Amino acid sequence: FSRLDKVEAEVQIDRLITGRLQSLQTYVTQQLIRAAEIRASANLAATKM
Amino acid sequence: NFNGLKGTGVLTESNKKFLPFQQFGRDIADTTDAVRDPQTLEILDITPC
Amino acid sequence: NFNGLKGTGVLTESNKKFLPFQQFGRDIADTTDAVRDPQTLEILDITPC
Amino acid sequence: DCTMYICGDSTECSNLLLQYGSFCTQLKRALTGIAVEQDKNTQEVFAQV
Amino acid sequence: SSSGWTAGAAAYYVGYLQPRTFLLKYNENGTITDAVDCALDPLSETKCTLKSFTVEKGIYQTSNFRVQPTESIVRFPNITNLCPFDEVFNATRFASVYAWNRKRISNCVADYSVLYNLAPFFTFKCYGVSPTKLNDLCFTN
Repeated sequence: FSRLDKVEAEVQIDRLITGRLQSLQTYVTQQLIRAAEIRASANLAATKM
Repeated sequence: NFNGLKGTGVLTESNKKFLPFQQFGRDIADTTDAVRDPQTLEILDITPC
Repeated sequence: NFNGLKGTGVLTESNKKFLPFQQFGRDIADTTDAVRDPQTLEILDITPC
Repeated sequence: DCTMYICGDSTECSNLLLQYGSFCTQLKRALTGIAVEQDKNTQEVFAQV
Repeated sequence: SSSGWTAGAAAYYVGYLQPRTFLLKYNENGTITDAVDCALDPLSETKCTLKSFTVEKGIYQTSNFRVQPTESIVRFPNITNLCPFDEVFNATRFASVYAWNRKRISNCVADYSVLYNLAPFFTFKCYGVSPTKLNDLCFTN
């Protein structure tokens, strides 16, 4: 914002804002996968108890 | 704003020693968080609010 | 192409009531579903084919 | 924090992220289900007395 | 009779407008029947972040609080010198294109505003830097 005109800085920043947002999706999806195995491993412990 | 390094945060008193050619302190995020005021030789730590 | 509102579908009589101000009806899906004919104040009923 | 991990300390970027839609609020909901789950697994394995 | 009039009582109220996010409840007839404002109360915030008017007992999460800046401070090198710009732009003689001369410009403050005012400038299009932002960014070399 201190180095580029606002007319096409949106084009530049969009190539940076979609990568970060898509990066955040990978972490969220990985969290769902991991929390599914822990949940399946919690109900294995619950039966043991 | 230090030499065009615009951002929002706080300025505290730091203890890390900078080499004479070093002015930008980075971190794991690989973004600047420790600079030196051009008027003096003091090193300032920058952390977000 | 009501007043530039391009769309496609079949139009029937609509029992829904429009206030004299209101022009376009919108659904939960956030799209137009009823239009007021400029020549006839009767309210149409847009629905896809 | 979707609005700050992506466009922290940038008002215009936060405005630019606003028009991207219901994407940030989806993750706050998605990770909440994971967060509340970890208060159920331990509440199920250990709270059988 | 043009001076002095006996008129009746009258009362009027005036308010200003702010940009806000409002949750409006359209009824079955489509007229406004209920409305809430997000930025009024925490209860209003949790009402409008769930897109509902009645909320059940429980914990909820809402917008992240952040500390607004109180002031602004700008620090630039304390040196105050005029960069050798005009002499370059007002040089009597220029070298040949194949014999271009490179000059060192540093240890000075460069003002591009004076260059902006020169009438016969033709080519001014800056790619990596916004042309209007050359008066507030520090140049290494």
